[PDB]
Amino acid sequence: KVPEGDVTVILNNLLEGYDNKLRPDIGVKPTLIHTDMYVNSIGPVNAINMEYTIDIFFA
Amino acid sequence: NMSFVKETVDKLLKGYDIRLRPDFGGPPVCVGMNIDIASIDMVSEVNMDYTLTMYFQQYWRDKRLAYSGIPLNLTLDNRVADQLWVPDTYFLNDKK
Amino acid sequence: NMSFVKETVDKLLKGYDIRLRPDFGGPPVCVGMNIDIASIDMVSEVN
Ligand SMILES: *[C@@H]1O[C@H](CO)[C@@H](O[C@@H]2O[C@H](CO)[C@@H](O[C@@H]3O[C@H](CO)[C@@H](O)[C@H](O)[C@@H]3O)[C@H](O)[C@H]2NC(C)=O)[C@H](O)[C@H]1NC(C)=O
Repeated sequence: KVPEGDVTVILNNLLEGYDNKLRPDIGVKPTLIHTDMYVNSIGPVNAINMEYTIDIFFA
Repeated sequence: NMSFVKETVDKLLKGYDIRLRPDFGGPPVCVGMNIDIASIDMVSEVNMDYTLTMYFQQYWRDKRLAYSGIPLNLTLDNRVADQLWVPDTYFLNDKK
Repeated sequence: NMSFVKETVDKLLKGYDIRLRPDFGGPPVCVGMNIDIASIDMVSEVN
């Protein structure tokens, strides 16, 4: 579609001065996060240790 | 407001020596500790050990990390701990 | 020649964007797969 250079310059100009230490909307409003989960399998239930295993895709 | 936080944090972390404790050469730094026990799992007689999960919190004053002009407490990303001095606390009777 | 290969490799790796797949805007990249089974060393019915 567009040249690979276009996406490359977009990617390397995305970061610039970002400072991932700070959350989005810091000091303005709480950051709203929407959570999604897909349960691949609920593993064995270990009654002896009072625990159960679970495999998930968490988004 | 964002750029003010940018400048403040960059100023705070500029010229910071992690190798030196707060108030190096002065009186000792006071560290206030508290714990929140989440569970005690396996008190084993045969092994002579207890497993324990907990939230361990430490508080200490550091003049280098003092800022003004921002009226709110700053919660930074956890990886910033790599750029800061932290006390060398450890648990003496630990096995793992 | 040896040196021809030596700077040829550096020419290849230079200017390579790891972040983009081959044929980023083009058709999908076809990935063939082989498996050489060394051993199945355990089959637990318990777990
Ligand atoms: C930034 O963080 C600090 C530290 O947690 C916050 O200060 C603390 O705020 C609480 C709630 O306002 C104070 O608790 C109250 O204090 C009074 C007077 O001592 C006491 O009678 C109450 O029972 C209650 O404990 C707490 O004292 C205060 N910390 C100190 C050292 O004074 C501050 O509010 C936070 N600011 C923002 C904008 O998030």
